Amino acid sequence: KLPPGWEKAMSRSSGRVYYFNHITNASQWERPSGEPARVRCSHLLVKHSQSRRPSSWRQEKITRTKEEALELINGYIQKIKSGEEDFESLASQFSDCSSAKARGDLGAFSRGQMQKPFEDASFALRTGEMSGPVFTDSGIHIILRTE
Ligand SMILES: OCc1cccc2c1OCCO2
Repeated sequence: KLPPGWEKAMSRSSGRVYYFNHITNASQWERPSGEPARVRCSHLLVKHSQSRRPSSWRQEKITRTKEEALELINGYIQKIKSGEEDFESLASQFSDCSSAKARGDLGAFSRGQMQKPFEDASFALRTGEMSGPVFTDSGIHIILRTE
């Protein structure tokens, strides 16, 4: 019926149907639209105390909990979706990945090079699409597929 990994859901607060993708954790009101050797993605990483390496250019010792990291991620997604902030701007300022210096761009990559949840979300995103919170051993990601 729907592209890879989409399902119908129902808003608890409005009662209006929406669509959820269980690979990217994206959610939207519209019915989803419509695989390549490679995709190009940017990301914004929020690390937490259980991250593989709980350290970053922003903080020598990352101590926030994983729940706290998810709330930060959720807040960034809200401002990106409202257009109050750009993905690139928030990634430059707040991504715990040193790709913050490149507005979060990771360049292009094939299957097998990234952590599997990141890879699966990246390849399930349509070009221009953004993920919801994506969990890996690094932390929690917002992923933007640029190519
Ligand atoms: O293009 C990606 C990139 C750009 C700049 C810095 C980076 C980085 O990847 C992770 C390591 O730090």
